[PDB]
Amino acid sequence: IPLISRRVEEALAMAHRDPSHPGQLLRDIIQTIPRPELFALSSKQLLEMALAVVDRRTLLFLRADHLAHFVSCLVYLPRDRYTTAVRLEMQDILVRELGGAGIDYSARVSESPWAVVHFTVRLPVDTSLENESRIQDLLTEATRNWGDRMISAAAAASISPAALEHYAHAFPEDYKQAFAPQDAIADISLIEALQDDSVKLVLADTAEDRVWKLTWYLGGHSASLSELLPMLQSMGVVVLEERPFTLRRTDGLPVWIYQFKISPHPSIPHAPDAEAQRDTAQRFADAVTAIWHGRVEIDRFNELVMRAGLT
Amino acid sequence: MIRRLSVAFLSTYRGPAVAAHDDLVSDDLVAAHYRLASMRAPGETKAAVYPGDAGSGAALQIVTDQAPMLVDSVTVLLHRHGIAYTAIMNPVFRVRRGLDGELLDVRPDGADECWILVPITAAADGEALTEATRLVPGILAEARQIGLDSGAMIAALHGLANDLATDLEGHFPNAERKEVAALLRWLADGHFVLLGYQQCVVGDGNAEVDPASRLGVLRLRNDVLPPLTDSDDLLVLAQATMPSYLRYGAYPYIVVVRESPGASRVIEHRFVGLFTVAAMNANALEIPLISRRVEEALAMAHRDPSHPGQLLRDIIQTIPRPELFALSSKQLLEMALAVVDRRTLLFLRADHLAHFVSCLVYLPRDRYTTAVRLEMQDILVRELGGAGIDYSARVSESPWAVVHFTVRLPEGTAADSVDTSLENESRIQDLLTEATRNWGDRMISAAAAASISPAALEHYAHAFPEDYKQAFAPQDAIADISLIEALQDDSVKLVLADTAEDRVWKLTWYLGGHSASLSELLPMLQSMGVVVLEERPFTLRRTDGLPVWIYQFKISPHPSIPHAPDAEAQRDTAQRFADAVTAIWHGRVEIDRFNELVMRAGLT
Repeated sequence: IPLISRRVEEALAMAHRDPSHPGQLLRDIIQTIPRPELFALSSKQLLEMALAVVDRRTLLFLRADHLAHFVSCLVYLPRDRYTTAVRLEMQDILVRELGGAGIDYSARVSESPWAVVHFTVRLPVDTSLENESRIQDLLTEATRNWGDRMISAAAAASISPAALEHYAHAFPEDYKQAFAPQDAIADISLIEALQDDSVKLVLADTAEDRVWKLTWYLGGHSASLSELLPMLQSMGVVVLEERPFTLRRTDGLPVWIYQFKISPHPSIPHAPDAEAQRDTAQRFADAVTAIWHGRVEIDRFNELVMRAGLT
Repeated sequence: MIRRLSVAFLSTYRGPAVAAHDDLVSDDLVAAHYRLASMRAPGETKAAVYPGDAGSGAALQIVTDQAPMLVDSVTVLLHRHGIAYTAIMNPVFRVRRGLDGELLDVRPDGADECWILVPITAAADGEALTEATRLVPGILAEARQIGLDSGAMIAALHGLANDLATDLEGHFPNAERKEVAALLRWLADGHFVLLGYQQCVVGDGNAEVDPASRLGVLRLRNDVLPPLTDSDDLLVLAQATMPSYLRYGAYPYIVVVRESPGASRVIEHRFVGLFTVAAMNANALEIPLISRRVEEALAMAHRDPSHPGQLLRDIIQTIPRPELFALSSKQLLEMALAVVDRRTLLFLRADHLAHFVSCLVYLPRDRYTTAVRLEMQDILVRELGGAGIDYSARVSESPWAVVHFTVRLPEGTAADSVDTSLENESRIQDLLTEATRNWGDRMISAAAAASISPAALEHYAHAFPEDYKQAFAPQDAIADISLIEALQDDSVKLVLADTAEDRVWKLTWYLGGHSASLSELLPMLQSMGVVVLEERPFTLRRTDGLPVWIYQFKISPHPSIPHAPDAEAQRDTAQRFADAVTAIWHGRVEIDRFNELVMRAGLT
């Protein structure tokens, strides 16, 4: 294109001027940039995109077309972080937060640190820098692994950086895929809280009715499925399912976790208030801890804890 | 006195920003490098590690002659030695010194000296730091020698080019003399940079380096390189064994031109250097020799009526630039048809030297990850026995991603122990096909040999939950889907096998229609005298929408339970067990340790 080659080499001059900035790098960076908008830009408005390189988070730019049937969207993010997946969620988060009726992209990746994609959103225009930065983070987290999001959540925690770094890779991959980055904070706190051959139990109510989630932390030694449930069965609650995990602590201590989806026997009374459920759960934890430690015997007498509200 | 120097350092501080400007640069660091430059030498490159005081972290300081690109080579030494640097500052100073080495004045009459300081974060290994401090002077001297011999190498190039364009001496036996010369002048036009230059005389298969013609880095490197020209080749591209610490990226490329001034005397002009960026993306037509073999093979292209011109033309334009010289249009035909035949395509070519294997891979865009880069790096280093691998990442809107891998070979290896045969070429090429494979696609591929219905295949392709994907293998999917399809309402099927260890067994329990709690199934299994060690659950939706549950059991029998004298005995015991447990689930017996007799006396 005649005019295009012109401003191209125009900015190419400034490009090869700064010793860092490499020619064909940003050249690639450019060739993607779709064709319609190519005319409104002056090489000055090129260098603007050029000197936008002279700067681990996502950067997003928006500009309502003069027509307002397209939103020219442009995203910035580490190279090692892009996947076609992230392309999609950003496409979704772009089509959604912008209300698109169609979206296109031009993929642009080099040795450059940040990947570059121009999205054009088709409209059937809140381009304020207010709304601009908000969605910009919806891509920040879209790029986030689960380990980095974990660590970021514990950034607000007061835990030791050394422990944070060990548990960053100490957490096994099944835990990564069967949890959320936010659950990592609570889990690591409870893990750090353990002793040798200790036991801690935390009971909460799952998303449905008369179904409860019970997390069992074993501090030091694994235990079979075959001995722990007769303990729990002696509490009149029907245990529905369990999911196990194992890991190594900040001190190298192997700790086991058992997640329990359970439901009580229908004859077991409900909770009149969240206060009653809290007391019942606390007494249960004391009683089950005593059962694990051998302080009582296993029979349905223990069920009275669940029926009469006894310790 | 101290303040003037700290000013010019910050005036060039660039990001690897300008905040905490006095925190990075203290007058203590100024003291240190003035203490270093207190007694220098001409041409000297004085390096010194200031370990850091109470405030600033570790920081290095250099004093040397203003030579080209000292800063670039500095940062390359950094990253190639894993040295985390927070800043970087290159105030060069007009200095006039005495005749015994002492600085007399330092201003921004006399001589230009670059004074460098870089603050290293605290997180730095002492030994890598010391290693780089040692490396500094020699590579800054390489830089200086090139900055001196720059015009010289420029003119050596211009002169050999004029020779090739006007080879009346018969010194260059080849028709492409004029194209070779045009390509040399094209590289000279900001398309290649010259590190060193050395002529070499060829005879008896040995190349002896002519030392007077040496310019640039090869003046300080005793690196005679072997004969790089066969008889016919007027021009050959090799890759240097040595890291030019002078810029990031691929190891230098050695251009070689073959001259013949007598009937018993060959002289190899060798220019070592590297490829500029604007060059490395120039349209493949603008290169003289390249356009030649391009249209050469284009002829054969438009000859076969099927094969379309610009199709394969596109197919080509991607193909990266370094390897473009070893291929002849004959080897172009193969490259084009190799690419014309959702699969992985891999190309190999033993370098003339055989210290590098130029490897090139093709695969869907949506499929690449740094992960897959690694496994392919591993599968490339392994199956090729590499001692070092590099890659250049190349991705666009184009469907297939492109990466050139250069595999570094342990010096002392020949152009023969390089099994670059197209036999071994396609085998590893698939080690990448599967490397790219998801687990769903690998599953489906495994069932491609199965006789199951395509509709069921498509439903179970996404019906399988993600925990199943991550806790299984693509091959186990075939057996699992067959057994799932085999279920009925509220049915039960049990399959018993032996795990990888001793006296530990794996039992898979398929529940066909309704989930069951952990609390009722084990007293069944406990009544079989085997100790149940662990269970792992899963749920999913069938091809007909029927929810089916699976329970994996890692179990072990009571020690009193007898072993199996043969695989036949274990098979019978497992079959009887399955019948008995099926009966237990269906309520056909009662739960007590009498059932244990099945495991002890071999009873039904």
